[PDB]
Amino acid sequence: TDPLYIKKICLEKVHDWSRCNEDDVCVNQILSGLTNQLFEVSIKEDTAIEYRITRRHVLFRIYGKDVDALYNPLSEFEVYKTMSKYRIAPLLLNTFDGGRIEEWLYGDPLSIDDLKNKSILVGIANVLGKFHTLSRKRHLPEHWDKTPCVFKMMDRWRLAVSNYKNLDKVTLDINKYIQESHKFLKFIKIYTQIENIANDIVFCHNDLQENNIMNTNKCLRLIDFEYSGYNFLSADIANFFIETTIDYSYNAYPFFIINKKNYISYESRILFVTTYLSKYLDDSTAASDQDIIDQFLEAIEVQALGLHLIWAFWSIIRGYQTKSYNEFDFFLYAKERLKMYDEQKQYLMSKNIIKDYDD
Ligand SMILES: Nc1ncnc2c1ncn2[C@@H]1O[C@H](COP(=O)(O)OP(=O)(O)O)[C@@H](O)[C@H]1O
Ligand SMILES: [Mg+2]
Ligand SMILES: [Mg+2]
Repeated sequence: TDPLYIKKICLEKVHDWSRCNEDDVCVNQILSGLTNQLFEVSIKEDTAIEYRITRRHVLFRIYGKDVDALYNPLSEFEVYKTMSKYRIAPLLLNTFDGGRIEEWLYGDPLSIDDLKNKSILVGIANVLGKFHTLSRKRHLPEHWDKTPCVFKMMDRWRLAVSNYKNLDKVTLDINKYIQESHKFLKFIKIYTQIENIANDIVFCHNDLQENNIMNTNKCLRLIDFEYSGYNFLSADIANFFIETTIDYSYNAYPFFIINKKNYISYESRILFVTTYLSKYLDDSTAASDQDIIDQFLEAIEVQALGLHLIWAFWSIIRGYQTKSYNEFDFFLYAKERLKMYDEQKQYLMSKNIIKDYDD
């Protein structure tokens, strides 16, 4: 929170910033969540060229809490260090007591409007396909839990919502969707055993939204790996497909807009899956069979069903963590995700896809 202390740390822990002093450093907090105290720390451009500083900016990350950030543990840093070493995440620069300093990526995150740009969608599928090949093209730490994160996130966040006194939701029954959570996990265990490319277990980002894809214009880069891990690759794409209908940049209550009509078109979904497999299969990309594509798209819609329950639980816990100092309406967002679960589940049953789901 102290700005002068941030300057004193960066002057000490960023190389050749020792030439500068506190009155050459600018500290600017950037919007994020509350598990983050992210700052844009820079050296004033006038001083930066006469001293000839080449690294003008850095990302200053202050770890928030430890069990009030009840989402990841300390495994976040070990995963981030791996992603940093393989030049996938922003380069780790240094660490300090309470947080770390990361390479500053110039540019802006993608907007909700950029997701309508077909060349942007193709560029995202290219990056995602190349990214999902990491587990098989390089050596990941052998002790990592290979349990798909769709199970871990569903379990560890459904248990947190379980212990909450009288939710008094809109349409009351939070335990209805707690029971629905068990039905999805029991179903998805059987479903993902069908030999489908979309059921491949790879290292996934697990939070693919537009505000986590940087448009450096040099390329498209991923950030915010706090939830990344092993998962069905179709869960990463389903998250991105869902996020084309959610606009977080609205600046009045409830600070987001759901436009379900803006869902990525069927043609764009085919183009995305076509471009994705062109880089994920890498070699014999000829598996752009239409039967294979209609199948990728099906498993994507199945994973989307559980994602709504996963992120509704996440929002409920985020609502109680923010309990009485609020702006974003996490509880309304949780309802919108639960409503998306009812609509997606009814759409899946209308096509007879989630058989033996027990409703
Ligand atoms: N290395 C970086 N360089 C530039 N901007 C960053 C960097 N890391 C994060 N940001 C900015 O911070 C915002 C949120 O950070 P993020 O890591 O996504 O935290 P969270 O999503 O948990 O709040 C992003 O919208 C992005 O603009
Ligand atoms: Mg983010
Ligand atoms: Mg995050």
